[PDB]
Amino acid sequence: GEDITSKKDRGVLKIVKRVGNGEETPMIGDKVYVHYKGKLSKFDSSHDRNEPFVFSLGKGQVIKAWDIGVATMKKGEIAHLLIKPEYAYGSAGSLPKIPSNATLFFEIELLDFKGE
Ligand SMILES: COc1cc2cc(c1OC)OC[C@@H](CO)OC/C=C/[C@@H](C)[C@@H](C)OC(=O)[C@@H]1CCCCN1C(=O)[C@H]2C1CCCCC1
Repeated sequence: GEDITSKKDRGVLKIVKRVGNGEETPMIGDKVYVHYKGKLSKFDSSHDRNEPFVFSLGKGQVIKAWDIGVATMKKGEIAHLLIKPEYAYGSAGSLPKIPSNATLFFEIELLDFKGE
């Protein structure tokens, strides 16, 4: 897995499973639109809801890792992310869904990204 953290502490690791298109990667503030299958090393899936997940990148509206990783994706890319708790829900955790010092995995597909 590739370390994409700025401290280089291996807190978020990434493998590209399906390569995306174009050459623009999404800027801070972009409305970004994804599918995801995700879990702790309890599985949660957008395909469960029947509906894409959407947020504004870099506004800390998701855990610190997602803003980092989804920033390194490109349209159509599917990626695998592995996340130490300091870039996820910490030593506080986020009970009941997440315990203390929980490591997390997602499969993410970046569907599209537009402009904010
Ligand atoms: C801590 O509680 C949850 C965690 C997670 C999902 C979740 C949680 O309960 C609300 O509900 C499902 C989604 C779908 O609409 O709700 C919106 C998410 C809001 C954001 C702010 C937080 C909660 O999520 C995230 O930052 C990340 C990344 C985006 C996708 C969801 N993700 C999670 O951490 C998941 C968590 C749930 C169990 C398996 C591991 C991932």
